[PDB]
Amino acid sequence: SRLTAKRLQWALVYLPMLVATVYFLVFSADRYVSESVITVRQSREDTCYLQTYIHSMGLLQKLDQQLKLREHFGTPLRDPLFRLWGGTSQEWFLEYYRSRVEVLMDDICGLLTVRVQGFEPEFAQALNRAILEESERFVNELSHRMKSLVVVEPPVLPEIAEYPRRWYNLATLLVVCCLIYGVVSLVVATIRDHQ
Amino acid sequence: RRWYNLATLLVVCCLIYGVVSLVVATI
Amino acid sequence: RRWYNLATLLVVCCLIYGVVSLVVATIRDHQD
Amino acid sequence: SRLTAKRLQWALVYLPMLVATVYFLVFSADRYVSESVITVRQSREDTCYLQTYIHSMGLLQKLDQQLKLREHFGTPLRDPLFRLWGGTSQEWFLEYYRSRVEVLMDDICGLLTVRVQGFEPEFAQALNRAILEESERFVNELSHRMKSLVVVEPPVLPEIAEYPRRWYNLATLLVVCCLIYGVVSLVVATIRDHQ
Amino acid sequence: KRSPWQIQQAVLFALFLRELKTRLGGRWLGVFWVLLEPVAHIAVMTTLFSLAHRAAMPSIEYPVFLITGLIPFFMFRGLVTRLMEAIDSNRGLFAYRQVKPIDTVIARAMLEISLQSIVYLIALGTLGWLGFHFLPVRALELAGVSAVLIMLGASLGLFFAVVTNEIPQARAIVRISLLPLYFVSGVIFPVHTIPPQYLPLLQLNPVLHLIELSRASFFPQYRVLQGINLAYPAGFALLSLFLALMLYRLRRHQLAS
Amino acid sequence: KRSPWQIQQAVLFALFLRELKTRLGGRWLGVFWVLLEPVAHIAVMTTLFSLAHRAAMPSIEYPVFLITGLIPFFMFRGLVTRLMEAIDSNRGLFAYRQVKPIDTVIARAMLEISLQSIVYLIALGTLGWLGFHFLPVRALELAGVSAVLIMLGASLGLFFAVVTNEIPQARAIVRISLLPLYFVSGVIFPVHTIPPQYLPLLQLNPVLHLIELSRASFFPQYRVLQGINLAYPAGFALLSLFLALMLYRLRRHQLAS
Amino acid sequence: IELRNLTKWYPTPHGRRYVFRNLNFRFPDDVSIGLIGRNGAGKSTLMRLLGGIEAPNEGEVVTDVSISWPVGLSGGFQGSLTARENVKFVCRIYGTSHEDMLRKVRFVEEFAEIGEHFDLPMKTYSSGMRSRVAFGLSMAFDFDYYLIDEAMAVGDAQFRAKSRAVFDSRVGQANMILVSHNMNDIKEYCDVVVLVDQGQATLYEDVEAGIAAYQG
Amino acid sequence: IELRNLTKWYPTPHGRRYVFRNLNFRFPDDVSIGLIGRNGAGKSTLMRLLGGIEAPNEGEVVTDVSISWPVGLSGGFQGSLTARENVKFVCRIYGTSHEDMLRKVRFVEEFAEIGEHFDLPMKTYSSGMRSRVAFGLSMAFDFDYYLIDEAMAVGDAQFRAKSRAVFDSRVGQANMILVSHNMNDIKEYCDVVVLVDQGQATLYEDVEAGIAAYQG
Ligand SMILES: Nc1ncnc2c1ncn2[C@@H]1O[C@H](COP(=O)(O)OP(=O)(O)O)[C@@H](O)[C@H]1O
Ligand SMILES: Nc1ncnc2c1ncn2[C@@H]1O[C@H](COP(=O)(O)OP(=O)(O)O)[C@@H](O)[C@H]1O
Ligand code: ALF
Ligand code: ALF
Repeated sequence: SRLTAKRLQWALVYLPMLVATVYFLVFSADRYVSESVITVRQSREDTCYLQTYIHSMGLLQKLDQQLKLREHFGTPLRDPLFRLWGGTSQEWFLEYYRSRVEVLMDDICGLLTVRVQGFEPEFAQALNRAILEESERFVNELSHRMKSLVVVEPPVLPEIAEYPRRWYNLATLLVVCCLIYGVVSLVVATIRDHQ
Repeated sequence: RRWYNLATLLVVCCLIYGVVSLVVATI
Repeated sequence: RRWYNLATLLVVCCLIYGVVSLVVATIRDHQD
Repeated sequence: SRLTAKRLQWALVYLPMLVATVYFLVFSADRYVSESVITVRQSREDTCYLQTYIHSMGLLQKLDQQLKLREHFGTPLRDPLFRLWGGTSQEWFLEYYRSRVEVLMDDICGLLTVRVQGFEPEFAQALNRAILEESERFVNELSHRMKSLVVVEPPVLPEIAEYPRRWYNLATLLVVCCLIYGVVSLVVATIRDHQ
Repeated sequence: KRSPWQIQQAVLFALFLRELKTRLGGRWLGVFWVLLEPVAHIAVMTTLFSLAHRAAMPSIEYPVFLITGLIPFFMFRGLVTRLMEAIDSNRGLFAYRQVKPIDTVIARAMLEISLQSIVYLIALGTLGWLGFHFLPVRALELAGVSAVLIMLGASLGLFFAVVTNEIPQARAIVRISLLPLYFVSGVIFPVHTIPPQYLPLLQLNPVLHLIELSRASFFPQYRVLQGINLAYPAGFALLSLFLALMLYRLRRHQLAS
Repeated sequence: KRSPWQIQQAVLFALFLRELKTRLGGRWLGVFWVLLEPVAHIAVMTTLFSLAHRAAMPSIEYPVFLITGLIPFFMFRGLVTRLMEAIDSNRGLFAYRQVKPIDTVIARAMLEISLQSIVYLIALGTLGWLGFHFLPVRALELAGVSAVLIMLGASLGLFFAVVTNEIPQARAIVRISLLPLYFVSGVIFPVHTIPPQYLPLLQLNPVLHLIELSRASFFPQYRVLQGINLAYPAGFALLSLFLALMLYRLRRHQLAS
Repeated sequence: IELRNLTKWYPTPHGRRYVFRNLNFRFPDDVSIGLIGRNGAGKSTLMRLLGGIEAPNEGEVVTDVSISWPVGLSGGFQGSLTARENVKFVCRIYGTSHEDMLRKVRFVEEFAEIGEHFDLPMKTYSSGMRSRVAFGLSMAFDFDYYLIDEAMAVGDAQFRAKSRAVFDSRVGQANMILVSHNMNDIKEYCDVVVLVDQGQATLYEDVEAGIAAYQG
Repeated sequence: IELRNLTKWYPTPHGRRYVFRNLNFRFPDDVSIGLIGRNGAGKSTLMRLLGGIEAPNEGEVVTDVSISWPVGLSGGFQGSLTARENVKFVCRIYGTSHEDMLRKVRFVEEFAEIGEHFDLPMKTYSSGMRSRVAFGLSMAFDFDYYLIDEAMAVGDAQFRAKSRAVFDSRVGQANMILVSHNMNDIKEYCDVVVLVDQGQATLYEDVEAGIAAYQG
C-alpha cells in the first residue's frame, strides 16, 4: 500500500545518496593524518604500558595545556559532525581525543603505530611530536621513580587529506543502500502477497 | 537457601511425577 | 552398604522385569 | 545343500569343542609363572636398553649355557604344542624364549615387569633370578667400559599354574565358535535363498 | 496355525536379505566402501598423529591402538544412524498384516552387526598378517563390553526412531550429535593428554567408558583412568532400553502411514 | 506475449515465497534456530579457546574475530548443502511447462542469501551494542570477497546438484566433505599456530583464502599469510561456474521425473 | 467376521475428525460385497481395517477367517526394485517352501502379459502394469476374502477378461469385497451392496437398490 | 499443432527401449480427441509431450496454440501443503494480478464440494479429493486444449455431473484430449479416436470403429 509505490527507492536509495553527497563535497573539512612508528627497548609489558598511557586522561590534560587542543579542534565551522562544540563535557572531549589519536600494536614485532589526525598539516605533526616526547618522559620518570623510546619512523608532515574518503565512502554506502533496498523490497513483496 | 532448594525439589518432583504417570498410563 | 546395594539391585531387577515383559508382550501381540 | 543338514553345527561348534576339551584337560601341562618388578636408577634410556637386552640372543646363549634351558623346556612329553622339539632350529629356540619371558614397561613410572614361565615352580624363579642378575651385570659393564639395578619386587615362587587357563579359554572359545556359527549360517542361508 | 515365533523368524529372515541387497548395493560398491573407508581413516590419523601418540605413550602401537576403538565405535555409530530409515524408508511395506516396526528396526541391527563383525574379523586377520598384535588378552571382558555397547546403541537408536517419526528433521540433529562423539570419546587419541580440570565432562559420555574398557580388556598393559567404570554404561543401557521400549509401546499404532 | 524475463521474474518470485514457508517452517522455529545456533557456536568456541586466542594474538578480540569468518562460512555452507534438495525435493512440481531446474536452484540461493544477510546485519548490530568493533575498515573489499565467495559456492552447489541426480547417496559425501572444511579453513582459530611445513596443503582450500581476505579487509590490523591471494579463488570460481553451467546444459533434459 | 464397535479418527490440526463412530455392522456371508460410499467417506479406511493394516484405537474387529491383504492403487509394494524380488519377498513373508514359491511366481508372470518390463525397477512402470502385477498377486495366494479397491480402473479389456476367467476358475471357495466407481462393473461383480455416509454404514441386498441409494 | 518427427526412448538397463520412432502424425482440429492405446503404449508419455513437461531429445513438436498442463492421477502438485497455497502458487505461476487470482481460487473452492478438508495438507486427501481439486483447477484457467488422463475414475456421479456442466458451459471455444479405460464415457465425451500400438499411432473418426480397433 503506502510502502509499495515507487517512492520506496527514494526512501532508501535516492535521498540518502543526495544527503551524503551534499555533506561530503560541500560541508566536510579535511583531516590530515600524521603517522609515526615507535617502540620501547632496553618488551611487551612496557609497550602495553605506553599503549594504555597514550589514551590516558592525564596525557590529554597535559596536551590540552601545552598545545590548546580544545580551541583548535573547534575551528572548522563548516563540518557539523567532526567539530568539538564549545562547552561540551570533559568525558566527550576525552572520547574525541581517543577517537582521533589511533594507536595500533603489531603482534610479531611489538611496534606501536600512532596516527594523529589534525585539521592543519603542521598541527598533526606537532601533536605527534608532543605525544612521542611525553610518552618518552613518562617511560623514563615511571621506571626511574620505581628504559628509552626507540623511534623507528619519526612523525611525518602530510601533504593531502588522507581523511575523509569521499568517493570510497560514497561507493560503499551506495552498495549498502542498494542491498538494503533489495532486502526491504523482498520483505515488502512477501507481506503484500501473503496478506 | 529456601527458594533454591524449593525450586530444585519442584524440578525433581515434576520429573518423577511425569515418569510415574507415564509408567502407569502404559499399564 | 546393605541398604544402598539392596535398593540398587531392586531398581535394576525391576528394569530387567520391564524389558523382558515388553519384549514378551511384543512377541505375543505381533501374531496378528 | 551338503553344507546344510545339521552337520554344520558339528562342523564349527561341536568337534572344535571336543578337540579343545580333550587336549586342554588331558594333554596340557602346567606352566608356573614367576613375576618380578625391577627398574634402573642412578632413566628411560637405560630401561629401554635393558628391555632390548633381555630379549637379546646373547643373553639367551648365556642362560642356555648356565641353566640348560633347552633340556628342561622339552621335558613335558604329554603337551604337543608347548614343548621344545629336539633338533629344532636355533631361530625357533630364540622365538620360544622370547615368547616365554614376557617383559612389560609401565609408561608413568618406568618399571619393568618380567614374567617368566617354567614347567617347574623352582625353575621359573631360578630363571627370573638369573635374568635379573645378568641384566644387572650387563648394565654395570656398560656403565664402566662404555648405574645399578633397583629391584622393587623380587622374584616369587609360584604355587599353582597361572597358565594355561582351561575354563577361561574353553568358555571364550565356545563364545567365538557360536558367533562364527551364526555368521556362517546367515551367509549360507543367503546363498541358498538367492540362488 | 504356526507359532508367532516361527512367523517372526520368517519375517526377520525375509527383511534381512531384502535389506542386504540395498544396504550393500547392486553395484557391489558397499563392501568396497565399508572396507576402504576404515583403512583410509586409519591411514589419516596415523599420518597426522604418529609422533604425537609415540610421545604420549610408547607401550603400544598406533595402528593397533586405534582399530580396537574405531571399529566398535563405527559399529555403534552405524546402528544408531541407520535405524532412522529402518521405518521411514520401509514405510511403504507396512501393508501385509505381519510386518511390524520392531521387526524392521531389529533386522537392520542384525544385518549391520554381522557386517561389522565380519569387518572386525578381517581387520584383525590383516593386522596380524602385517606383523602386529591381534589376540585379545581377556576376550570375555571384550565380548561383554561389546554386548553392553550393542544394547545401549540399539536402545538409543530405537528411542530416536520412535521419537523422530513426527519430525524427519531430526536426522540433522543426530548428524551434528555425531560430530563431538567421534572426538570427545577419545577414540583417535588416548585420554592421557586431556587436562584433569576438564575431566568430569568427559566422564559423562558412556561410549568413552565403553571404548576405554574395550582397550583395557584388549591390550595387556592399558590402564584405565580413575572414574571409568562399567556400572554407569550398564545402567544407562538398561534405563534407555526400558524407556525406548516404553515409548515404542506407547506409540505403536501411530507407526504407520 | 510477455517477454521471457518477466515470466522468469514471476517464476522466481513464486518459488521464493513458496520456499520461504518451508525453509523457515510453519512452527516459526526456523528463525529461532538460525539465530540461536550461531550464538551457541560462538559461546562454545570462546569458552573453549579464549585463553588460546589471547595467547596467539591479542590485537583483536575473539567474539569479533570469529563472527566475521563464521557467518560467511555458514552462508557458503548452507548454499552448498541446501541446493541438493532444490531439485530432488522440488521434483514433483516440474509439471507446469515454465518451471526449470535452474529456477529452483537459484531461488533457494536468493532466499538464503537474504537470510544470511539479515543474520549478518543483526549480528553486527548486537555486537556493536555489546561494546565491540562493528564497522568494516575497508567495506568495498569485503563486499567483493563476499561476492566472489557467493559465485564460487553457488557454482559448486549447482555442479554438485547436477552430478548427484543419478545417485542420491552423495548427500553423505558432502556431509563428510563438510567436516574438514569447518576445521581446515581456519575459521575457529587463526592460522598463525599452523606449522609452516604443513602450509601448502592449507593453501589449496579456496574458502581459507576467502575467510582470510574477509578478516584482513574487516579488521584494521589483520595480516595475511604469504601465499594467500585473490587470483586463486577468483579463477576457481570462474572455472567451476563454467564447468557447472557446462554440465547443467549437457543434462538439462534428463532433469525430470 | 463380526466388525464389532469401533471409533476411528485421525490427528487433524482442527481438533479431530471422527470418521467412524460406534459402528456395529455384521457383514453378510458367502456373497461378494460391494462398497459404494462417496468422496469423504471411509471406504479405503474401512478397507485397510478389514486388512489389519492399522489396528482400531477405540474398538476391535473379530475375523475368524483368513483375510487377504488389500490391493488398492497405491502402497503395498516396495519401490526401486523389480517385480521379481517383490514377489519372492511376498511368498517368503508367509513362510513358504521353495517349490510352491517358484510355481506361484511363475503363475504371477504367466497371468501378467508383461515382457522384459517385469525385470525393470518399480519406478519404470505405467499406471496399469503395477495394478496388473498386484491383481495377479492377489489371486496367487489362497484366501477366502479378496479385497479389491478399483484395481481395474487402469487396465485394458484383456485385463478384465483374464481376471474374470481366473476368478471364475476360483469361485465356489472364496468371495470378493470390492469398491469401484464404475457401477456397470459392480452390478455384475457383486451380490449385495453396502453404503457408508456420514460415518454410518448401511447394507443393500438388491444391487439396483444400492445404486439408487448411491445416487439418491 | 503439427507433432513433427520425433524419437522417444528411456535409459533402460537392457539397452534402450525405443518407445516412439519416426512418429509424424497430424492431430485433427476443433474436435475432442480420445486416446485409447493399451498397456505398454505411450499415452501418458505422449500426454506429457503434449504438455511440454519433457522436451523430445531426437525430435520436436510444433504447437501454435496454448496447451494446458496435464491433469493426470499423480504428480503435478506439491505435497505437505493444503490446496489453498497450491492454488495461489498455480495462479501466481502464470503472472496474474490479485483480483483474478482471488476469484479463480474462489471458483476452485466453489466447484469442489470440499469442506474443512480444503485446509488440510496434501497427505490427508483421499484418492478422489485430489483428483477433484486438479480437475477443478484444469477448467479454472483459460486455454484451448484440455488434457485429461482418466481423472474421473476416482470420482462420484456428482463429480461427473458438474464437470460435464462446467464443460458444457465452456464449449464452443476449447476442445479436450482425454484418455480413459471406461469407453462408455469416451463414447460420449469425444469426437474422434486415436489408437497407438507398437509405438505407432493411428486416428479413427468413428468412435465405434476406434472401439473395435481397440478390442481387435
Ligand atoms: N494420514 C492421514 N492423516 C490424517 N487424516 C487422514 C489420513 N489419511 C486419511 N485421512 C482422512 O480419512 C478419510 C479417509 O477417506 P478415504 O476412506 O480415503 O476416502 P475414500 O473411501 O473415498 O478412499 C479422509 O477423509 C481423510 O481426510
Ligand atoms: N522414469 C522412467 N524410466 C524408464 N522408463 C520409463 C520411465 N517412465 C516410463 N517409462 C517407460 O515408458 C513407457 C511409458 O508408458 P505409459 O505411457 O506410462 O503407459 P500408459 O500409456 O498405459 O500410461 C512405459 O512402458 C515405461 O516402461
Ligand atoms: F498407465 Al495406463 F492405461 F496403462 F494409464
Ligand atoms: F474417493 Al475414493 F477411492 F478415494 F473413491
